Amino acid sequence: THWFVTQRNFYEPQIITTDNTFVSGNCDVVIGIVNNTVYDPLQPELDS
Amino acid sequence: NGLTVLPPLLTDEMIAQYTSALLAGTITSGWTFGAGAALQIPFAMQMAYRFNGIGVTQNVLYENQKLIANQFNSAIGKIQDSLSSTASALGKLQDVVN
Amino acid sequence: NSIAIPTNFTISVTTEILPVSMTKTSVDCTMYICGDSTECSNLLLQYGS
Amino acid sequence: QSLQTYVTQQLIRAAEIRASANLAATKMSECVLGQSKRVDFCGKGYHLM
Amino acid sequence: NSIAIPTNFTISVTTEILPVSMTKTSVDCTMYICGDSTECSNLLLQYGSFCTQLNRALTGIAVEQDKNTQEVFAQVKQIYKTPPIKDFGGFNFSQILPDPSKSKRSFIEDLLFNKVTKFNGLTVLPPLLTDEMIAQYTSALLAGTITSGWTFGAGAALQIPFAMQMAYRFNGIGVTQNVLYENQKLIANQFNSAIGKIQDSLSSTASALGKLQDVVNQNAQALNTLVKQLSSNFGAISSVLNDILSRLDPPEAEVQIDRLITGRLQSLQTYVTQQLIRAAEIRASANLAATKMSECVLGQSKRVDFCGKGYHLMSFPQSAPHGVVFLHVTYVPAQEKNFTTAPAICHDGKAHFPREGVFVSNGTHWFVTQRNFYEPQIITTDNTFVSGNCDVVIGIVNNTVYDPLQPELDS
Amino acid sequence: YQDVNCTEVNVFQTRAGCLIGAEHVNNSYECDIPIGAGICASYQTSQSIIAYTMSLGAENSVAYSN
Ligand SMILES: *[C@@H]1O[C@H](CO)[C@@H](O[C@@H]2O[C@H](CO)[C@@H](O[C@@H]3O[C@H](CO)[C@@H](O)[C@H](O)[C@@H]3O)[C@H](O)[C@H]2NC(C)=O)[C@H](O)[C@H]1NC(C)=O
Ligand SMILES: *[C@@H]1O[C@H](CO)[C@@H](O[C@@H]2O[C@H](CO)[C@@H](O[C@@H]3O[C@H](CO)[C@@H](O)[C@H](O)[C@@H]3O)[C@H](O)[C@H]2NC(C)=O)[C@H](O)[C@H]1NC(C)=O
Ligand SMILES: *[C@@H]1O[C@H](CO)[C@@H](O[C@@H]2O[C@H](CO)[C@@H](O[C@@H]3O[C@H](CO)[C@@H](O)[C@H](O)[C@@H]3O)[C@H](O)[C@H]2NC(C)=O)[C@H](O)[C@H]1NC(C)=O
Ligand SMILES: *[C@@H]1O[C@H](CO)[C@@H](O[C@@H]2O[C@H](CO)[C@@H](O[C@@H]3O[C@H](CO)[C@@H](O)[C@H](O)[C@@H]3O)[C@H](O)[C@H]2NC(C)=O)[C@H](O)[C@H]1NC(C)=O
Ligand SMILES: *[C@@H]1O[C@H](CO)[C@@H](O[C@@H]2O[C@H](CO)[C@@H](O[C@@H]3O[C@H](CO)[C@@H](O)[C@H](O)[C@@H]3O)[C@H](O)[C@H]2NC(C)=O)[C@H](O)[C@H]1NC(C)=O
Ligand SMILES: *[C@@H]1O[C@H](CO)[C@@H](O)[C@H](O)[C@H]1NC(C)=O
Ligand SMILES: *[C@@H]1O[C@H](CO)[C@@H](O)[C@H](O)[C@H]1NC(C)=O
Ligand SMILES: *[C@@H]1O[C@H](CO)[C@@H](O)[C@H](O)[C@H]1NC(C)=O
Ligand SMILES: *[C@@H]1O[C@H](CO)[C@@H](O)[C@H](O)[C@H]1NC(C)=O
Ligand SMILES: *[C@@H]1O[C@H](CO)[C@@H](O)[C@H](O)[C@H]1NC(C)=O
Repeated sequence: THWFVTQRNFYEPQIITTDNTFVSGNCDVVIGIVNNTVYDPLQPELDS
Repeated sequence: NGLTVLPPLLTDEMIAQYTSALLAGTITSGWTFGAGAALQIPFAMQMAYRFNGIGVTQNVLYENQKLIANQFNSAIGKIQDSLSSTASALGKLQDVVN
Repeated sequence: NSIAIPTNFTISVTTEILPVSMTKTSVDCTMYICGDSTECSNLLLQYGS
Repeated sequence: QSLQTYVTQQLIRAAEIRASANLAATKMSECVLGQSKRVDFCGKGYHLM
Repeated sequence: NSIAIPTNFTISVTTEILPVSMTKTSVDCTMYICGDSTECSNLLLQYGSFCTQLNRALTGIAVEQDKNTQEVFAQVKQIYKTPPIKDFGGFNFSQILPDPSKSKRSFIEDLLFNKVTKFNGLTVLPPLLTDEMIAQYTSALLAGTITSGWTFGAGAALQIPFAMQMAYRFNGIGVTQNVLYENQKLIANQFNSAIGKIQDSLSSTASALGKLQDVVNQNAQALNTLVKQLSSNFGAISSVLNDILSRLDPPEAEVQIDRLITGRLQSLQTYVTQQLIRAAEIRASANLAATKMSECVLGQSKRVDFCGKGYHLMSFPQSAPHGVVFLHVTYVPAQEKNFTTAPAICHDGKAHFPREGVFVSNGTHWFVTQRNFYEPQIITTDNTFVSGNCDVVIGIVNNTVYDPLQPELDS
Repeated sequence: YQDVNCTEVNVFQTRAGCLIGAEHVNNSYECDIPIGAGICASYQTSQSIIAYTMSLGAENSVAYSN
């Protein structure tokens, strides 16, 4: 019901963002990609 | 019958000093006393900087510091019990002597 | 697509034991072979080094 | 010939104790004086100290 | 709540010396026992397979000494050669690289080659590699280590500027790259000076090369003992076969030769037993040396006190008779300050923790620093990560952590 | 013949001993059969056993620059 990133030795689910993730390439080539909604930590600040 | 035993150079008291020094370094100063100059560092912070060395983020230690300390102390208790309970642990050393 | 991620851990103190030294030993090879017999001591010299 | 056999036994054993002592010294240098990242060198598990 | 953090370091060039191969030695066990006496040579047939087995054993040692030497040095496919222009950003290798004025040994390899130091079937075989081919390999290993870092171990060697290679060895001990390039002059001078002190350490005294000289001495001692044992009487009328063969009738000369065969063969067995054991020690030393080659020279080991006593940066091999010398370049901290510290810091009711390094102050305003060289930085949302409410962390302390986005209030 | 001088026995005196039946060569190669003191032998070009001073692989000038 929720997608999270976590450190690989202890379940510490975090909201997925531009900060805890890095971008690569394009959506098509990775065998195993899923959909999601990656959060932008500048977006609430852009609302100012 | 012409057989003799010589004493070791280091006395068992000196061995206990070295194991105490090694240990006191290990406690107070992390790896730093191996890499030349022994520096104090607080023990909770040293353990965070050993959790960080196995890919577990520091906060997992401080947020559990009491639970971790209890598991550690308890495990040391089980060593004293296990070693008091059987001679089968020290098989190697007794085998060398024998 | 399945992964198991640990929610919890244990510290675990495991003992390891290693020998480091035999008992330092020395033998007076002449006293062992000959037991202070002068007649033996002279025969042992023939076996050299 | 018993003396030569005994010295031979002790040499071969002393080489095993040397191999074990160098390993002990290495566990002192890595497991005590540091944190070895060599999986199951410093006890069965991820290694702290 | 106290931490001491180093403000400064020394590079060091801790030397390490390992034996790698005995003198390849073989004994014609029949010439040793019998000296062409046909009567003796025939009596030695009655003892059967021992003589053949002893030669198989010594030949096993002999082939293995070339293998030991090959495992240590032959760790590269191509003989890399240094560029003509020594543009290494200040690091002066001219003592450790080949001196072409000669055998292409380096200057420090010559000190090592200077400082170190019958035929009754006894023979010494030459090594497979000449000491000049060993100096080509130690030059190759070194020229790769200078020009291309670890990469020439991991297949194809890649050029990289030497100061950049050092910055990517500093990062391999958690010292940030800027702590090299901002100190490049000073690090160059320390390394060059330390290389200088090695020449005095090797020139002043022979006692540094004790490990190699023991191996030479033990072989010469064992061989001299083995030859002297031919003169030992073993209960015969003489230790010279011509005496026995001239003074006695064949049945008595045989019984007397049997005492000499027994004594000499028991001596030869004793010697081969010592040599198999000694060669096992040298094999263990060669496999160790081969590993220090593979980890410290071809890489950067993170094994504390494996690659010399400090945080390890790199190592250089130098050939030596029957051995190898490593010049382990190690970082070692050397000046420090006490600081007040906290496991985390708390701001806006939440715990903050340093991404890398440690939190410190000299008792006034909080700074983060890397943990192997004091470099205080203003604490921000970006050098830190949040970890929930302020409470549970034992010995947390307060601050206002800076927001780098704060000035950007334009839209 | 290990250790001897060839006088005492094609032929080629080497640092390892007197070698008989092998043709000396001034080119160099990886060690096919080892002999001693840098000498190695191979079966080679109508073809015969040659002997040569070992090459430790090919050289390479690494294109280093600052
Ligand atoms: C993750 O979500 C995206 C976005 O929904 C999926 O990508 C593509 O999304 C569109 C619209 O939902 C799908 O419809 C088709 O679009 C194409 C033009 O791109 C159009 O020609 C078709 O007539 C139709 O409208 C499209 O099928 C879908 N792509 C694929 C390969 O199916 C994406 O599929 C989601 N990720 C995964 C792993 O499925
Ligand atoms: C990770 O595992 C540990 C145990 O390995 C969990 O912590 C707590 O450990 C104590 C001591 O072993 C457990 O025993 C006792 O519980 C009673 C109440 O049932 C209490 O009165 C005693 O004083 C004693 O503390 C305790 O049950 C256990 N707690 C739980 C909830 O299991 C720890 O919770 C585990 N971590 C996670 C995130 O689940
Ligand atoms: C970190 O440690 C190093 C080494 O101890 C310090 O480097 C340099 O040390 C020398 C004295 O050993 C300083 O003195 C000056 O040397 C020059 C010749 O180079 C001489 O002409 C002067 O009369 C004087 O003796 C030298 O200033 C110093 N280098 C620098 C960059 O200042 C280094 O200072 C230490 N760093 C810190 C921050 O403690
Ligand atoms: C003790 O540690 C603190 C923080 O860990 C050091 O903080 C110093 O704080 C001042 C004011 O925030 C910084 O500005 C400079 O101060 C001097 C003296 O007031 C003034 O002459 C300058 O015009 C400038 O305002 C100062 O840069 C900062 N120091 C550092 C190393 O960043 C403090 O220096 C340490 N020592 C003591 C005795 O407090
Ligand atoms: C770090 O900074 C925070 C925020 O300034 C400090 O927390 C505040 O601490 C005071 C006591 O020094 C709290 O006042 C007490 O609150 C309790 C609430 O149950 C009340 O019963 C007492 O009568 C008293 O009013 C205050 O509420 C608290 N504020 C917040 C926002 O947490 C904290 O003490 C500082 N130091 C450390 C080492 O944490
Ligand atoms: C496994 O997951 C991939 C995800 O794209 C999917 O294409 C595949 O059909 C699945 N296969 C099986 C055997 O579950
Ligand atoms: C740190 O402070 C204590 C204060 O008693 C002092 O004993 C110690 O020598 C200091 N260490 C350094 C490296 O200045
Ligand atoms: C030690 O430090 C803690 C914070 O880490 C502090 O609360 C405590 O008062 C100090 N210890 C003593 C015995 O005062
Ligand atoms: C080989 O022996 C001959 C004997 O006449 C001598 O002239 C020659 O110098 C010797 N050469 C070598 C390389 O030993
Ligand atoms: C090899 O080189 C030597 C010395 O230059 C020369 O005398 C000899 O003829 C050469 N032999 C061959 C087969 O090239």
